[PDB]
Amino acid sequence: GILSLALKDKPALYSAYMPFVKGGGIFVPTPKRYMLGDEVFLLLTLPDSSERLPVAGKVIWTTPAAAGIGVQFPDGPEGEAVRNKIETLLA
Repeated sequence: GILSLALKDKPALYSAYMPFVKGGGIFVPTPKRYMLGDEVFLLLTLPDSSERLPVAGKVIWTTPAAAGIGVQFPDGPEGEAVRNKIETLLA
């Protein structure tokens, strides 16, 4: 299914965001069984706007508990927009 994450404030976004992942990435809490390598339809709400950012991400890792997955943003212009919006907010 669609995966959603809403970040409440900048500290939360800072804790979630993984700038070291190529293309940018984010940790997303979920108990759902995503497998490594799967494509994931993520809807991200950032603290500064009601607007949901859709991203076709890739599962790059999983953690148990919260339980969740690391999601890598796509390398091209689709990914860079979400990456840029996050970086602007964290500046």
